This record gives sequence, C-alpha cells and structure tokens, in this order.
Amino acid sequence: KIIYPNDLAKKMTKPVIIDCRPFMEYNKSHIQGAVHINCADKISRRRLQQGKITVLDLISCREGKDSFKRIFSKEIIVYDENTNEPSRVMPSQPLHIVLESLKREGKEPLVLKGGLSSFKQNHENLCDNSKE
Repeated sequence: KIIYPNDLAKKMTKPVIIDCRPFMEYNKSHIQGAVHINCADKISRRRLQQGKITVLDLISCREGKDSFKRIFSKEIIVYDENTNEPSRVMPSQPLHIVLESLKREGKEPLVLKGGLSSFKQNHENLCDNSKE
C-alpha cells in the first residue's frame, strides 16, 4: 500500500497520480500529471464520503473511449504533503477520504511514502510549479 519517491519516479518515466492537498497548495506545486481531488468543499467532501461521486469517476469522465477500463487496470498513487504511514492516517484527512473511496470502488491504492515534501527532495524536476 506504499511506494517510495524514486520508485514513483521510475514508473513516471517507464499510473494515475492523485493529489490530496488543499487546492491552493496543488496550484502552487504538485506532481506532474497529478489529479486534484476536492475535499475542502463541503458539498464535494460529503458527496465523496457518501459515495455519491466516485474518485475513479472524477478521473475517467474527463478522458476517452476505454478510459474507465484502462484506469481500473493501472496503479493508483495517492499522495499527501508529507504522510509516511497510511495506517496512521486520521479518518478526517482527505488522504483517508480518497483512500476509502478507492477501496470502495474496487482498487488498492498506493500511498507516496513521505508525500510531496519527500518527493520534491530529489524530484522537483517531476513537479509542476505555478507562476504565482
């Protein structure tokens, strides 16, 4: 259920990547290609928590033809700002929300060990930073 930065780097060069930080952080900087899931907004937060909207949906509904089947086959990487151990993620954190939602949808997500903090250490090159 965990993956190391350098490990994520290899796969990024050889998977879906989901950013669980506040939208403002995401815009300042995030992993290239990463999708941001809104857990800040109550409507969105609740809707994801009540299983009314699926995370896979938020990703697939923006792509194409075999989008859904393809995503279900890929590995899903989810990352925080600096979380190290998933088992110790409080039920209130977006990371936990997105995580429970993915399991529910039938996928076994991987957590970026150390979050972005640890990733940007040697892979700032793989992040998109914004002009702001």
